[PDB]
Amino acid sequence: RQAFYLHTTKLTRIARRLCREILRPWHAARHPYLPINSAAIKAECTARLPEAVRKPLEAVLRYLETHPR
Amino acid sequence: DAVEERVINEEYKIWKKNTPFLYDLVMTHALEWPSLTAQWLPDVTRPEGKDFSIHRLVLGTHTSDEQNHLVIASVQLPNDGEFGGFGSVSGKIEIEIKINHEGEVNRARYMPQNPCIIATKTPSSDVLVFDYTKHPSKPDPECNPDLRLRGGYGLSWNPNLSGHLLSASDDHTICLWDISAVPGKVVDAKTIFTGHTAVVEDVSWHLLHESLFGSVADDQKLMIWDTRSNNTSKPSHSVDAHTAEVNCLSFNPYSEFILATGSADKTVALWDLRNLKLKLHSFESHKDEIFQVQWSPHNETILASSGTDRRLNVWDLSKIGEEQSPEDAEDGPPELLFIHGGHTAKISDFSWNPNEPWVICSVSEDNIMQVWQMAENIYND
Repeated sequence: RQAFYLHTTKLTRIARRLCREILRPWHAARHPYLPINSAAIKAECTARLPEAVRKPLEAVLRYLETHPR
Repeated sequence: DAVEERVINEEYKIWKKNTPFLYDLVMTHALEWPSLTAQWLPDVTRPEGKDFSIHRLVLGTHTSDEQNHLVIASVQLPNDGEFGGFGSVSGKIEIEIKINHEGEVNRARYMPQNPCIIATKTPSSDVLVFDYTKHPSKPDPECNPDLRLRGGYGLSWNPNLSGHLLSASDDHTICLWDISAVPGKVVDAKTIFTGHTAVVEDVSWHLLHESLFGSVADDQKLMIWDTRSNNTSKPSHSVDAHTAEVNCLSFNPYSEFILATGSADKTVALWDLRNLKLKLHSFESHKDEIFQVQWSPHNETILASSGTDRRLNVWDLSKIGEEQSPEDAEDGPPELLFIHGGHTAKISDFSWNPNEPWVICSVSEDNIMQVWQMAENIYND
């Protein structure tokens, strides 16, 4: 088909964090076949240049039995 | 269909352009033949004065006419003002060892105690064992297995008790071999467990308990077995797990009680060994059958799954029952963390990288292998 490489640069890494509202990683993670606005975050990241705990498995099993099927 | 394949090819281009925003690592590589198996070997070499490290895989081939091979391939994973760091993979993914295999490799797994030893499932009842140090890395253009073990895709080495191997036989039974201290090339079964009524699909040892092992089959059941019990015709427990054929299972590495099972009813079911009557959770979202499911080695609340659909979903069960917006409800449930749309065909198998967190290798029926890591900002906040 077409082999390729991707090591994401550290400018793109924090560009996602700075432009969280435009990117929407929570939305984009489950929508791989929606084209992301690649122009908008690149404009806002350059324009706005100058500037987690997981909760254990004991808690989620306790939640699952507390809120059952 | 000529229309559908065109719609797949466009969606691959959409995905490919999104990869800097959805991933930190993507490494596509077209194999000569499509692999039905994939597993990371536990070792990692850190070469002197470089910005990468050599991890290794255990791949196979699925071919009718040409000679099949047990493959081992190296992979270069990087160590720790321009956008989109695209390059070109060349000399990063390469084949180290090729060994001749009799028939197609439906599954291949390394022995936890001695990673040099690899068992391989066949379409027939038997399981062939190979030691890749014993064989030459350059095969001539004749299979030569170290042990043949007579008796679905199920295969599992026991992490405790070296040399104990399980597999799903062709006659609705689960074989059990003991290859430690063989006096003789051929080996026969120690035990044959006859519980299931239909074709057994997958079988897995329990991680902390030498005697415990689970199994799944086309008869819609999850059977938790005990090798110490004399009655081989009936298991310790038996659940009606799903509404269709159950194709896979996997125990949680951070909890002795928890496990997951995938099935042809488009759902991964979460279970607890302390109560097999209650089903803890049913992960709904997948658009076709589930054939594989794996827990993350690093994170207890993370598991991934794949199957007949070209997408591989990653589940974060720490987000179960979180307050979403109504826009996020359309996307899916909150426990669904990430969807991987890199493949354009049925994902046969995948495997989490044991050394580097969040790196997964997946293979598919369109000849391609993808080593990838999802974006840092998705899993961390």
